Parts: sequence; structure tokens; C-alpha cells
Amino acid sequence: TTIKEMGRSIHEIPR
Amino acid sequence: ITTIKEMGRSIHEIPR
Amino acid sequence: DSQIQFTRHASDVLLNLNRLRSRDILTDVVIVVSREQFRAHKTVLMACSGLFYSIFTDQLKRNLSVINLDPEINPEGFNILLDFMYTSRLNLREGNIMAVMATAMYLQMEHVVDTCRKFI
Amino acid sequence: SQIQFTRHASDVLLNLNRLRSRDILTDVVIVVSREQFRAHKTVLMACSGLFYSIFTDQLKRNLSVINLDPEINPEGFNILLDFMYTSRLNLREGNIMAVMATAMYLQMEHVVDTCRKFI
Ligand code: NA
Ligand code: NA
Repeated sequence: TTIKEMGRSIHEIPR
Repeated sequence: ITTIKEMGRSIHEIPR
Repeated sequence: DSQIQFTRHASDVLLNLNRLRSRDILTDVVIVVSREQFRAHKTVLMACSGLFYSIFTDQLKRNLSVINLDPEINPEGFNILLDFMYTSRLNLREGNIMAVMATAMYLQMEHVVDTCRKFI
Repeated sequence: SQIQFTRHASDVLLNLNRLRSRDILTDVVIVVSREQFRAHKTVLMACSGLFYSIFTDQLKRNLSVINLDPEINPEGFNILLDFMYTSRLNLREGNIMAVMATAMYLQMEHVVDTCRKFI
């Protein structure tokens, strides 16, 4: 069974 | 600016 | 002026990084999880995990080539998360979901933890 | 059950670009007519057949400095490097031929084929 997740998956590294 | 999506492969594929 | 947005470029890069991993090309760290060992690229680990990000931004730990995780961490759970990092696909089974979620919490992968909660 | 994170790869690539801009874990400098560009060998190899060959060549794979052909345009290289790390290729009338020539040199044929649509 495949389920799409469209939200962010991982942290965002800062600039 | 004219922004266009390209849906094809963008780069080479590295073999297994 | 024009800007072309290659919508599968990032996926194609990630596949090639996984191919490099499978061939052991330019990998720069081994993660040891009790009796099991997993080679990886530090850049991918840092991109995906707050724990690895914190380790490899420490000036005194950036050059570590061997990381021994806590003895309580489940190797299968780690392998599932490492595969997720390199493929965008999180493969869960009823028998391992709790171990995957616990490993994701330890690796500081909060969005993956939230997904795991949905499957009990 | 398999959960497919549809923006995961883009999120990874953005984070790799953040590491590049902060000079974290970069392992090579590409020199193009005395202009210097730091990068991650893994990303360069993922995107370019030329860099794939360079960084597996036993005679070159341990170098931390790579000098490109003297005829390669620095602006065109920067445009392609930004594309590698962002998926966005920025073209102008005054540089498209240099971008296309640089992509050919880097063995990035899909990028060359896109540039041809704008000529
Ligand atoms: Na890397
Ligand atoms: Na420099």
C-alpha cells in the first residue's frame, strides 16, 4: 500500500 | 520572467 | 529572461547519491548500530537528521569517520530510516513501526515521527 | 505500507545547497579561469558525467583542486552549479550560448537540449 505525504519530510538547515 | 517547468530527466543516471 | 525549473532534478540527484552509496563511492562515515554497520555520506545524514547535523557541525566531531549509536537503537529501524533518507520512501511493517518511530525520535527526524504516529 | 514523501528529494537538495553556502563538508574547489567555486564532489558527480569521470579517476580523485579547461566561461559554470544545487536554470540572451557550451563540456546533455529550445 502506497500513501503520498506532501508535507516537509526533514528539518530545514538554516542559511 | 518566463518560468517554465521541465518534467523530463535532468541529468545522467549512475549505474548500480 | 527565462528560468527553467526541472521538476524531477532533485529526485534524480537523490537516486544518484543512493547509487554512489550502494557502490561505496565517496562515503565518508560508518554508522555502527550494535552488530550492524551502515556506510553513508555525512552530507545526506546531516540533511535529514538533527542528530547527525549537530554531530558533524561540531568542530571537534566533524572528522569522525565512525559513529557508534546508543546500544538501545534498533539496527532494522536505522536501516529503514537510512533507506528513507536516500529514496524518499518510508517502508513500514506492523512488526517494526515502533522501532522505526523510536529510531526517528533518537535521530531527531520529527516529520518522520509524526508520520509513524499515524500508523499506531 | 510505503509512505512516499513527494517533496523529500527537493528538501534534501535545498539542505545540500545550505551546506554549500555555509562551506560545510565541501571537499573540492573548481577553478575556472582563476575564479574559484567550492562544492561537494558527490553533487558534482551526481549531475555531470565529466565530474563523475574525474572523481573516479585514480589520478584525479584525491585532488582538492580541479582546474577546468581554460576556454570554459566562469559565468556559465556558475549558472550550471546553481542549477545542480537548486533545479533552476537561469538563461539570458547574452549568456545562453556560454551556458550551453559549458553544459556540453560538463556532459550535461539534458541541459543542452533544454537550452536549444530557447535559441
Ligand atoms: Na558529500
Ligand atoms: Na575558497
